[PDB]
Amino acid sequence: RKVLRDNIQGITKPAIRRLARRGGVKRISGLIYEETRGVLKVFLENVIRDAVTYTEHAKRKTVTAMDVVYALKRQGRTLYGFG
Amino acid sequence: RDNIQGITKPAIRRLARRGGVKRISGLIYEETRGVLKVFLENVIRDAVTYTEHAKRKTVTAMDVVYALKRQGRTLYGFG
Amino acid sequence: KTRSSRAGLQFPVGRVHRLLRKGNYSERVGAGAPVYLAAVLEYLTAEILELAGNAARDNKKTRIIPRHLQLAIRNDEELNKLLGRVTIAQGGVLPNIQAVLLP
Amino acid sequence: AKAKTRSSRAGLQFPVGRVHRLLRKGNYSERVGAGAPVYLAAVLEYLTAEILELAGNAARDNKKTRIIPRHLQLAIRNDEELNKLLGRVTIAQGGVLPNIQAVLLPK
Amino acid sequence: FGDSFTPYFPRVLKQVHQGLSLSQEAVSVMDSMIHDILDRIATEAGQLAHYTKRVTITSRDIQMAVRLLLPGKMGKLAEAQGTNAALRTSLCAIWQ
Amino acid sequence: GDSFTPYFPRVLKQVHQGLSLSQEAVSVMDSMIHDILDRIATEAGQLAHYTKRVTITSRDIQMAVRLLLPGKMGKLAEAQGTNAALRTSLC
Amino acid sequence: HRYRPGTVALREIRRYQKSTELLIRKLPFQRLVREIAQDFKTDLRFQSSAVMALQEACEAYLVGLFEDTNLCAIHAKRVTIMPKDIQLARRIRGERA
Amino acid sequence: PHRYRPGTVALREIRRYQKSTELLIRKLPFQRLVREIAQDFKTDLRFQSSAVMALQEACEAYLVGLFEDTNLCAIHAKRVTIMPKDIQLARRIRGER
DNA sequence: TGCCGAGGCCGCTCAATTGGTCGTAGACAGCTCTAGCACCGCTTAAACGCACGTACGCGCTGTCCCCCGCGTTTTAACCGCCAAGGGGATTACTCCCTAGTCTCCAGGCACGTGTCAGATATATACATCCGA
DNA sequence: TCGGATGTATATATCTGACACGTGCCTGGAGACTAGGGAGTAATCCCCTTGGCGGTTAAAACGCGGGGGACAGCGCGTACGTGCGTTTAAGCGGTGCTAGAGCTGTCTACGACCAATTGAGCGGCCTCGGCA
Repeated sequence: RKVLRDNIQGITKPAIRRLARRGGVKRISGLIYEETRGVLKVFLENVIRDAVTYTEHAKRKTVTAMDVVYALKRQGRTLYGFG
Repeated sequence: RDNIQGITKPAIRRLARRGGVKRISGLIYEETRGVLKVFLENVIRDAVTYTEHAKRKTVTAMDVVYALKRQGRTLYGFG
Repeated sequence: KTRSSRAGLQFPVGRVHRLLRKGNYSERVGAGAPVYLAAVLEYLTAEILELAGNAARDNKKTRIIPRHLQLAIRNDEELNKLLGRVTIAQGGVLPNIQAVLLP
Repeated sequence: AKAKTRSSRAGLQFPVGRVHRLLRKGNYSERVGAGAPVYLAAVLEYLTAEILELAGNAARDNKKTRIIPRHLQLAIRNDEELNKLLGRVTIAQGGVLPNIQAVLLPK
Repeated sequence: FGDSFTPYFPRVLKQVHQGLSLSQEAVSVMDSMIHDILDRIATEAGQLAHYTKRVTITSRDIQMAVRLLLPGKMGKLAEAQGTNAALRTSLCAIWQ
Repeated sequence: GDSFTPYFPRVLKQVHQGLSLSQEAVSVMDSMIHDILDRIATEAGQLAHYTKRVTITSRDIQMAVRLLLPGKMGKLAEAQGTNAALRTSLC
Repeated sequence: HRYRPGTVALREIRRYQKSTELLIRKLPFQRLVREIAQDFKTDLRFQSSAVMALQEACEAYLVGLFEDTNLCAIHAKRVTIMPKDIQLARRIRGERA
Repeated sequence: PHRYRPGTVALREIRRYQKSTELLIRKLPFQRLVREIAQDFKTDLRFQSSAVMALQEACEAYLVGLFEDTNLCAIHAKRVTIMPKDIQLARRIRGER
């Protein structure tokens, strides 16, 4: 149907570099990339797990912005601009 | 006043030992005194606000636990 | 006359009254409690909007955007401690560089 | 009549009526469901059994037969799930887990 | 629709600025933030009233919850705002 | 007041029969049970509020506890709760 | 030409500290979200607003963790972040015990 | 004329104070401190002994947590002697300054 | 230099406002007796100073290696547009659930009742650490 | 350094004190009933979202030099652990007062529910100057 494989590479090296520049750091070691990919992976794991549980409780096959904003609010990292 | 000096050097030394450190710098004493005074100030403010709302003059342990819980770090063994 | 007008305020006290009575924060609400709550909300809005309007007009722009709200929040210790874990959409950065980074 | 208890019907050891009263008292909503206090009692008893089993191990291995908060914090810190649930709690009479950074050890 | 504060965010600028205007994006952010602060202060007032064993959530409950949330500087200012608002409501009655 | 203190010895006896709680271990255990129950309850409450319902059902508690706990202990709690639910359903 | 290493680096720090457009390409992040999601419940669906919110939140979390690990690496008198820095900054924040 | 090698006594007292559980700050000084720091918030107050004990326990836990964190910090910079900069870094990463 | 957001216009309808009812939350008064407070003195555990050695924090220096910046090449993100049908959101209605009430009864509670494991202090042998 | 000194878990007799146990009881938990509405179920409709396809191009990949910076070594001088002697004030246990927590009552304004009214800002226009 919609089988998927290896999207973690979507967060490319220059994207991580631009994110770090936004963070305000000059140099970057080569080993930073894969581990920050893993960090993003586990963060998204927790966030979207809470979100999808919220959805399932509502008996909705789709995820809405309210779902993820509630998940993030519970995560101790609230969000604005969406309801 | 100097009542902050009640938290003496060997006291916080043993405290850091329980924390798991081997060496201490002399200025750590003053720095820890400062941060501890800040933490007190905050928790005591919240507790005294709770009490003032309850229209009381003492400070029940229950309102202290309320203040700690609301501050982020809860506390057990006191109900 | 309306209570909101009777209070000399700008927020509709009926709205916050309905919110409280719907927010199930208690079984019953007080008489003046919604008035006081509208007052504190109006004051907070006035303060944050002052800060945002300043942080926007100094940028030579006449349209407050969430970037300006981020500037206003991250430049006030009180609002920060109140809204530290907030991540506004189309915002979320404060311009600052550490000392040891510059040559 | 016939005097049968809901907790007894559930084969549990927690008072389901008590947690029902707690729920209705905490005004968490306007009305509570039938099976909701039953499920809550079940999950609470499971949590209690688990943490008490862990503390009992962490005490009996310590050659003592009396659970004190020290053993409770042993059991809490010695589990990742309990940590993720109770890592933001400071048990009375403390008893931080004993650990030492390997770099501090001598030659 | 929604029954929110958005019809009032612009009409307060005239008391704080002159020419600036809200963007259609930022107004929603401000509205959501105001709803969030409203909820965060109301739950604190309710928890306080429950702690004092009372069930009514009256003015004094909010007056204490606001200083419990907001620290000294802005807290006392908001408190004074609420107090003078209560005064203006009291002095304005059927007799005016 | 009403709490769980007279129950901890009961549940303990079925897992570590050769043991005994202290006079404060029961207190800290009771406070812990109280606050985690309050946490689960308020989670289920502000969860049922989202779906515009006003009640709190066993399904709400199930979703809340799965949303509040990670995989292993979460699923084990779900199993325990479902077993209790069906047991009550039997009688 | 070839600028001395460091000059161009500072430019892309002060520049991105003003604009706020997303730094991660939309489609790859959206596909990654779909991937990490499908394991929990199969063949889900997402409102574009929802995945945009995911991207915003993740960007904020990453930039926060990165400025924190930058502080870390500075404290070690270095100017190059390293995996140990990330690990320390995460342990102090309290998500890895 | 025997004398222990420098450092060993520190390890031994670490093992001790980590195995033990009792408080570490003298009661009356901490109580006097709570008194003098409370009277300015509201004058002429009273304190249940259990309440000041709870303050003591909470403060001990907070300090020991901050200390193990700052120890990790100071280790990260190849040192073994915690310095105030370590405290500032730990507090900033924990997010209260 | 261009066209869309917003000032100014006018008509509507439903949420705010008034008046009123009545059940009750609690404000207030009063009494009790509990725990906190201030103090009294005694013992000594612990804090304080000091001297001393030495472990290491730091600063410097040299090396070697590995990110940056740039140029070129590839690629897939993106944007527009078109389908399309899945389910999000909506209204209507019934029914099955809960709140609340009254009655009834046993689980937990408070009481006294024994009762044996748990902390104390002294002596034992061991783990460890540091000196050739 | 291996052996000797020192801190430490180990064995053994004590009492005592928190804890297992039988006895009334009562009050909260359970049973049964009813009345009313929250929501469970079901059409439906149309919003959007998922699929796809073409260009087109900004962005990612790859490579290459080269310089800055990470890192190992060392030395050196200082700040801190260690230990012993000294002061002090914490903690010990009584002891006495009393302000205030806490429990009871009760009377009153106070706040939810509700019938009736209206104008305020909400829907949709008309039109003008600034944000892009």
